This record gives sequence, C-alpha cells and structure tokens, in this order.
Amino acid sequence: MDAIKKKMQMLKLDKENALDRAEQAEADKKAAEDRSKQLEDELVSLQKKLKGTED
Amino acid sequence: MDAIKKKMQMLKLDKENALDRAEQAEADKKAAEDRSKQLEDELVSLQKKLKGTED
Amino acid sequence: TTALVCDNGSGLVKAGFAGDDAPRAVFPSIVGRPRHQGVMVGMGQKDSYVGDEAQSKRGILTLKYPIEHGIITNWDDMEKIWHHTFYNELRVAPEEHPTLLTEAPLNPKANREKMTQIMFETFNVPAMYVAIQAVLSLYASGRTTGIVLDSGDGVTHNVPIYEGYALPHAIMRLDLAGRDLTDYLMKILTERGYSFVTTAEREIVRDIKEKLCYVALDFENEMATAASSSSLEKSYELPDGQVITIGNERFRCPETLFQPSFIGMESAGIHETTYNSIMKCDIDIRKDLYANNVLSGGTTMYPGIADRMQKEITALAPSTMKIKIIAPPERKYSVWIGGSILASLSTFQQMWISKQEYDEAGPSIVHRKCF
Amino acid sequence: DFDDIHRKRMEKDLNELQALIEAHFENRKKEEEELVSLKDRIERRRAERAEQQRIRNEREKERQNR
Ligand SMILES: Nc1ncnc2c1ncn2[C@@H]1O[C@H](COP(=O)(O)OP(=O)(O)O)[C@@H](O)[C@H]1O
Ligand SMILES: [Mg+2]
Repeated sequence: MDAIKKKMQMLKLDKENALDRAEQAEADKKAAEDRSKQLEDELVSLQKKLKGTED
Repeated sequence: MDAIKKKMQMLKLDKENALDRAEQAEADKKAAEDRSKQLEDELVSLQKKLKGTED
Repeated sequence: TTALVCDNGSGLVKAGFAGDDAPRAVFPSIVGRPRHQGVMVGMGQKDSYVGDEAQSKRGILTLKYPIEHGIITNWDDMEKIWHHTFYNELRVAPEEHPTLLTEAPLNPKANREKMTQIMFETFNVPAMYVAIQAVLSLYASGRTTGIVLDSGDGVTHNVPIYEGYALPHAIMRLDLAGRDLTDYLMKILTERGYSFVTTAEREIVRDIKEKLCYVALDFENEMATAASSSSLEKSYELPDGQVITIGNERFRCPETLFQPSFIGMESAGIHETTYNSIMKCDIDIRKDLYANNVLSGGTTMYPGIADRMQKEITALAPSTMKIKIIAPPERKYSVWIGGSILASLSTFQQMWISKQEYDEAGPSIVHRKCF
Repeated sequence: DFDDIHRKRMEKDLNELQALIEAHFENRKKEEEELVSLKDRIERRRAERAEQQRIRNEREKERQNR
C-alpha cells in the first residue's frame, strides 16, 4: 500500500546502519588486538635482550 | 496478512543481531586497548631497568 | 525575495521556490503539435500542447523532447517549455525572481551561453546562476565528500568530490541513460509480438519500464530461472485492454546499464566507470570515496540496483576497503532538493550573475569567475 | 552539517509511520463496514422495489388482458 512501504524503508535504514556499525566495530577490534599483540611481542623481545645484557 | 509479519520480524532480528555484535566487538576493543596501555606502561619501565643494567 | 530553483533535466522538468522540500510542479518536457487535420470548428484547438497537457492528448499529437542528451537541440521548444513553467505551473513573473538552472558536466559551451542569453533577454530575470547537476545531489545528501553517480534520463555522469574540492580530471560522462533503456525495452518487446512504434507509444513503454522492470542481482541465474519456471511473468494492462505478459524482458532492459554492449555501446557499465573514476583520483582519498558512493537521478530507482552495484564494486575493489552505497528514498528529486539548499544559503547570495554584469561582458560571462 | 539528518529523519521515522497507520485505521473503519452495510440496505430496498414492480405489472396485465 502506502504507509507499509515507508515503514519497511525505515526498518531497512535501521538494518543498514546497524550492520555497518557492527562491521566497523569488528574491524576496530581486529586492529586493536593486533596492536596489543605486537606490543606484547616487542615486550618479549625486550625481556630477552635484558636477559642477554644480564648474562 | 502473512508477508508483512515475517519480513518485519526478520528485519528487526537483523538489526538486533548487528547491534549486539557491535556491542561485543566494542567491549573487546576497550578491554584490548586498556591491556595495551598496561603493556606500554610496563615496557617503559622494562626499558629503564635495561638501561640501568647496561650502564 | 525568493529564488526560483528550476531544473531543466531531460524527461521531467522539476521546479519550485527555494527553501522547500519538494518541487512544486513536476511535468514531462514534451511539446507536441497536432498531426491530423481537424474538422470541428471553434473547438479552441491550440497549435502546441506542452508539459502535462500533451500527456493526455497524446493520442493525436507527435510528442518530441526538446533536450536530447543534456544538450538542447531545439531552442524554440525549450523557450516554450520555460515560458509554460514560469507562467502556468508557478504563476510567478520572472521579472522579480532569481533563477538557478542546472546543467550536466562536460556540455557544449554554446548551450550554456544561449541558456543565459535567453534567461536575460526574453524572460528578463534579475540574476541567474548555472550549477553542475552532481554537486547539488551531493548537497542533498548532507555530505561534503563522496563520488556521485547521477544517472538521469538523458545522460549518466559520475563526478567525484573530496572535502568540497571537485576533481575535474576524474569526471566520467556516459551517454547511456533512461531514454536508451526505453528504446531497448521497446525493441526487445517485439520478441513476444507487441509492436510499439508511434512516438506516443514510447510513453506506454516507459510506463511499462517504470512499473515492472527490476535489476537482477545475478544475471545468469535469473536468465536460467526465467527460462524454466514461470514465477517472473508479470502482466500489465495497456491503455485499452489486451493485457501483456513480460517474461525475462523484466531484468534484461535495465541490465543494459551494466553491459552497454547490449545496445551496441562500447563503453563499460555504470559498475565499472565508477571504479575507473575512483582510480583516477589520488591514492589517499580513495577510501573515503569508496565509503561514500552516492546514487542519484531517476534511473537509479530500479528495485535492486543498490545491491547489484555494491556487489560489482566489491568484486572490483580491494578486499580491505568498505564499500557503501548511499541510496536515499528521495532519489528522484535529490538534485532539486540540493538546489533548494544551495539557493537558500547566505554565503551563496553574492555568487549570482547580476544583470549589470551580463550587460558589461555579454553572455560569455558564465564561463568567467561567476561559474 | 550532518547534524540535521537526525532532526529531519528520526522525526518522520516514527511520527510518519504512526500517523499513516492511524489514517489507514480510520479510513478502513469509516469506509468498509459502512459501505457493506449501505449496500445491503440498498439491496433490501431493491428487492422491495422488485416486489412492487411485480405486483403492479401483474395487476395491470390482469386488467388490460382483452
Ligand atoms: N520509479 C522508477 N523506476 C524506474 N525508472 C524510473 C522511475 N522513475 C523514473 N524513471 C526513469 O527516469 C527518468 C526520469 O529521470 P529524471 O531524474 O527525471 O531525469 P532528469 O535528470 O532529466 O530529471 C524517466 O524517463 C524514467 O525512464
Ligand atoms: Mg537530473
């Protein structure tokens, strides 16, 4: 009819916005966790270098 | 009718799924970010003690 | 006073006062002289019915559009259309209102100069300004970046913009548009027995295209499905009865947009000229253009195009970038809404081409600083 | 910019839907039931007209038959 189509369009705009936000948040999590794990690896290498210096 | 109900329910389900997924991702992002901050703070002190050891 | 935001277009003239939400009067731009003899005396028969009046008497007229592909090929008819638009559809004399026409990119200069000369000499407006049809569609979306694909009825053009700085070397204008799709649909309908030839029946084929055709998500699968089942055959009632049944002509007519080889055009579809237009841009603004792809114009109203185009670009683009296609529900009038917004701005109020300036430099003023 | 999209979108996102639902409900209520009832009423009047026509036609044919 008439109002039904507009209501469906609203329900679809919510769909697109929610899905896009979810995808963007997932990409953010991937990037942040990669950052953290690379920092942890750098910390490990520093520990090993400290061990060599102690030797 | 029949089509309106199923389509509307499926679209609302899609919106809710995307929203909850985004919230979970953002929570993990915040936790990883704070842990990364902890890693930075500990790494600086590790570098300082390494520098003293080298001196 | 208020400004008149006219928008010539090619197929539908959209006009209205600046500052509203929708154009006040929207009517086809056709001027049709009668072709038969006429025997009743005193019936009050005019010599040319323009606008929406000639879509009701089209049975005995020979409608002919005055704008072929963006450019204007018949200046007398265009002047008649403008006169009708000002005096009968808006009823405001042009002597007391600025006007804001719109023009496709990469159009001949003489067209624009003649347009401004007409507006200043015949209608005698106080001041007029000509704007590119894509920047307005970008205004209406409320963005400031993004690459807009404005697939009108005359010509499809693809203007990329970043941070308000247009990139003149990356405009890809293609002359496939709604009219060629109407002609191709009229040509493939003959495969079932329905022959439309008269210039009046082109309107009927246009109505069929608007109401039935849709863009397929995957072309080969749809071609295979329509050739086995019969779940696609939708029927339609002509203006006199004798319903017709459209089979796989439904998604073959608008498929021409993505494969212009159907109507013999060499160039690549609207799915690949957008990617080429992006790749001509600098390497650092490609992510923003990928994320803010804007659709506008009438012909982008086919049901299911915002998914086919996204699938195609995602296939072409690198896997990491996010591809998003902005398809507002008010697509058809997006250019005019943007025109209203631009005319309502205070910062823009000193960019009009004032009449004294035209008197001093002639019609060639439009190419000068007042663009 | 991009801050009026909320104030021009979210408004009609709910108000327009609710108002159109209200319009459809009131129009259906006003239209369908009243039309069916009125058509039934006119049908009953039509049947009564048919009976009157039959009676008059028969009595006139009875008298005039000569
Ligand atoms: N709802 C629709 N579905 C499919 N095609 C449409 C629809 N509305 C308009 N069109 C096509 O778009 C054309 C109108 O485009 P428009 O945007 O008015 O062109 P212009 O840029 O000249 O104003 C029509 O000729 C028609 O073929
Ligand atoms: Mg246009």
